[PDB]
Amino acid sequence: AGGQWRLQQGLAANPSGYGPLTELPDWSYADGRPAPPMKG
Amino acid sequence: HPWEPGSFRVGLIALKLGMMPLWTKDGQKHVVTLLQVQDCHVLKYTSKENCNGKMATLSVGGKTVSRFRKATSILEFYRELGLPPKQTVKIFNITDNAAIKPGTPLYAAHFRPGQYVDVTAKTIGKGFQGVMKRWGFKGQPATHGQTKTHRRPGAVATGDIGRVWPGTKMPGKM
Amino acid sequence: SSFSRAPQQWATFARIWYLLDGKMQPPGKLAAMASIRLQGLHKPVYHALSDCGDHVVIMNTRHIAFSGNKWEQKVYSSHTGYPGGFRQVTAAQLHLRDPVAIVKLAIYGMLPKNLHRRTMMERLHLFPDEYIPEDILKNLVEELPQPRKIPKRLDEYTQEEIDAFPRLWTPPEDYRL
Amino acid sequence: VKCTKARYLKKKNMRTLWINRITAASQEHGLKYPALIGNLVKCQVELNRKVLADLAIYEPKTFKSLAALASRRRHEGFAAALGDGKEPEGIFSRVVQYH
Amino acid sequence: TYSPLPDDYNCNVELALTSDGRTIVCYHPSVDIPYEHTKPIPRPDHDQVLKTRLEEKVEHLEEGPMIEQLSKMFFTTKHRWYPHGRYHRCRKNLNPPKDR
Amino acid sequence: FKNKTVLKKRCKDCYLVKRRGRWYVYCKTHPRHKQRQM
Amino acid sequence: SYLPGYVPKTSLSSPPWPEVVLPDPVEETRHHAEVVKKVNEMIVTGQYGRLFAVVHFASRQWKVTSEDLILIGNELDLACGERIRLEKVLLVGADNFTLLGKPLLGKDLVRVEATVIEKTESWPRIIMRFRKRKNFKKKRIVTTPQTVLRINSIEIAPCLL
Amino acid sequence: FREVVETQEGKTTIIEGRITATPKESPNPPNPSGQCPICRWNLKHKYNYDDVLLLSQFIRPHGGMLPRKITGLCQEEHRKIEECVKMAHRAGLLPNHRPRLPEGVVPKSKPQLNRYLTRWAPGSVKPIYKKGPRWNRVRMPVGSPLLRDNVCYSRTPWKLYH
RNA sequence: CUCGAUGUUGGAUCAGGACAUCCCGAUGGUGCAGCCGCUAUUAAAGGUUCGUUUGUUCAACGAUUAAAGUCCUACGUGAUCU
Ligand code: FES
Ligand SMILES: [K+]
Ligand SMILES: [Mg+2]
Ligand SMILES: [Mg+2]
Ligand SMILES: [Mg+2]
Ligand SMILES: [Mg+2]
Ligand SMILES: [Mg+2]
Ligand SMILES: [Mg+2]
Repeated sequence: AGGQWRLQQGLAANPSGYGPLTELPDWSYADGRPAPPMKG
Repeated sequence: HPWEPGSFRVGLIALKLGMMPLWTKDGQKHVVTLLQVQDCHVLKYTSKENCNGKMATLSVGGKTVSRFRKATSILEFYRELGLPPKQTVKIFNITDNAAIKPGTPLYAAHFRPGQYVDVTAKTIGKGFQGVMKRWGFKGQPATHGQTKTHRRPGAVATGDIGRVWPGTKMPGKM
Repeated sequence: SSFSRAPQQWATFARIWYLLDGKMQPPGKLAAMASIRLQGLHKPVYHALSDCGDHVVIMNTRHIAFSGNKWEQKVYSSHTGYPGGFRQVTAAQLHLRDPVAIVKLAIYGMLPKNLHRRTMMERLHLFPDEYIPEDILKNLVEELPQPRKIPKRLDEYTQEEIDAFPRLWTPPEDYRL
Repeated sequence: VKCTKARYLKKKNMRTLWINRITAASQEHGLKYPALIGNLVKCQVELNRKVLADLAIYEPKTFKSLAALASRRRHEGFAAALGDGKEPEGIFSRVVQYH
Repeated sequence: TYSPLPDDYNCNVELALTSDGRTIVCYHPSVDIPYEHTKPIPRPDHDQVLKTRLEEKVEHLEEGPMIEQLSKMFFTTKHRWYPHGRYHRCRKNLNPPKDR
Repeated sequence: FKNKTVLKKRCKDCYLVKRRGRWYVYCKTHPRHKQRQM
Repeated sequence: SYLPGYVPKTSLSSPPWPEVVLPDPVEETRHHAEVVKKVNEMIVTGQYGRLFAVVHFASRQWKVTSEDLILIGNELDLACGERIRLEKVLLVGADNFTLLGKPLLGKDLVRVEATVIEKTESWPRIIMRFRKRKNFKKKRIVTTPQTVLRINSIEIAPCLL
Repeated sequence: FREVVETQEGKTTIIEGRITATPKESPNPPNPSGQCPICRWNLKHKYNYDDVLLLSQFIRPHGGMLPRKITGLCQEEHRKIEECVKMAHRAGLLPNHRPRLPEGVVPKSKPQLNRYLTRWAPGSVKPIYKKGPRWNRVRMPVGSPLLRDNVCYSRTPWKLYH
């Protein structure tokens, strides 16, 4: 399910692991203000 | 049409009158059954195509009965044929060259001496019967200790299977 | 799609009629294709409870080809229930007795073993030869490609095809052959 | 107890339904399910199975495009495997690096 | 002339990457059914002095024959068409939730 | 015939043939040599 | 006229699949720029109607469109009525084109806004264990905090180059 | 090739032999160093029972195989081409290389059973009445183990037992 | 496994199954002339006696028979009997 290919690219085998898809904030205030950091 | 090998003609409906002896020149006695042909007519023709079987059929009817005791659809059929209703109707598989126009009378001389016939009827109804009369089971001894067991089936299967096989001979309508 | 709701619902869940040609086809690959369609497993709206199976018509079931020796080795077993009622027939004996049985038995075994299976059997239409009832013919929408490529007999190659292939060896001039 | 343990089945069966629907949707474009799922990952598209099945039902012009993209990447894999590394990577094979 | 998929049924797909290589652009206009791939709509299907009557074909069947007729017409088994008892009839939700 | 797991020619007219999917020994000189593969 | 590795035509002489010829990269990169320009023009001219997007929110992916409701399975620490931006967009699609992130689309390209319209808790959910013959039985009831978001708007900007 | 004709005239028989046209190997084999016709044309592991354009070159007019010394085939490829021609006959693919029929005998009709990849002679196989357990399952052979080394373009190898 | 019970050896009754075949069918070998045998391959559709004696299964004996098969079925079957 893509685990070995992501590893060949220096990515985590699981796309839930490190990287922008998981580590970037989920949302921001519509006005621009940043959200507080997510618990995880 | 003329007769050809492989050709199958119609039969009759007759009434069983009774039994009678006859003797052959050899002195041997044979019993015979008298079958009276009572108002036998052809009723219906079904082409080989519409019969759904490999042969055409010719429906024949036996004994005149009361128009007062027959269903309307049956009365409607006989009115169109122009005959009184028959008690029994039977289907005969014929070859195409043996078809007869419905309404045609059938007689005893349709058959001739020396020929062989198959006769089909319903057997004498004996009602619910035990295994001795129905299947020829031996039953059990009359004396020597037997407790309430003289005409019974005995065992009906083995212990292992835990059931009774389909088709097992048992008391029932005979 | 900007359809109204009912016509939208009608189109999405409609029954399609497929044609499949069984000539020279292994009955199991015919069965595998039909089983998907009878279930609706080919539809992205598939659900087991949505009753989204299709109609499959298969012609030329008399002209199926088994691979190997299965015509002689494959046995169909049954029991009448009565003592002595176990019956076993080869695929060949069964085929000559009933020319849709083998395809019917292959499909039936591939469908889910639940109560929807006999309903999916009512949307299956098996015909041993090229003849199909006209009412069935007018229902058809799409013919499925045959799952097995029929190889050409030597007599069916064009002279260009024969000429294209090279002669691999020289036979001695003095060999009787 | 059945209601407690049924939470594990509910998740497992939803995935099989999504896969079944995606397999249906891929076959309409001549793809097998692994060819679609495997190659989308190689394009750095992380759409999961629930979304892909939703697209297959409700956005079929998009789903066909996702099918074409995955089919395109698969052909780039075949071309790459035939090469000895001398030839450059395919257009859709290039990976965006993050740091 | 290379096409990843055929372009003759659902939409004409065109895949492209942006100059930066970070966005895949998919152009997919729908394909219309050509006129020539269509059929015309099927239009084709006395001395009477009496008002043509409705020839109402009021025909009644018994359950057996009726269920055989419904099973064939709709290509089901017979089992759907038999009734259910009060217990199951009274359990069905007659005001089910409706989503859109 | 005698059924045999190992077929052995007993003479010089005893010949080995496979028929009906199994090996046989047929001998026209000494018919008592006929064997069937078991 | 036979190469050293020539094989006459048989069933196995060549692979069963057809031969595929990929486009020349120089022409395709030019062809790509025309497609992107064509799609960028549709955005400038507003040649699109309703948009849908796929957003990554609260661990999962949501295919969303304007006016949609989504039920978030946790508290969000936002007041009811607060408007936020959804920042992880994987895909925005229209009738005639779709934009795909690798894995996420740029913020300059697409904008998704949602509104908190309810903060509630789920219905009670039973947690019961049982092991037979062990006098092992326990019951627990939980309610999960939830947030309902309404998707207000999906906006795309002609930032394709 | 060489023929033999027997003509009886006036109670006298004359048996002669004539040399007919002979085919010749196509020029420029892609691998002249190959030993047998197969390896000379890069054909090893690349033909099947249905490749009759190849198989028909190694059989007699009545469907029989030709000797190895005459064709030049390796012992190995001879066995592959031999099995392949047996299967091609049973598949109905050689409808002209049929057994010679003496005295214009008209065979009684047989049931048509289409088949392919038939390893055993049809009359020589018994029904599998007891299939056995899953761990000792009596299988049905499909194809020939002589062709196991054929080039496989799928990731799954040929299944020779069904 | 069953001791908060799975009671019964032989017989009666009704028999289901295996085939390692007693008889009937089709074969091969024979130290098979023939008549009988012996041995093997195939065959389980059909059949396979009545008595004296012993509680007996087992056996012996008297008469037969195409033959009086070997086995399994909770040592088949006792909410059917003895
Ligand atoms: S194939 Fe080369 S020696 Fe036979
Ligand atoms: K006890
Ligand atoms: Mg008595
Ligand atoms: Mg008493
Ligand atoms: Mg008494
Ligand atoms: Mg108790
Ligand atoms: Mg018995
Ligand atoms: Mg006992």
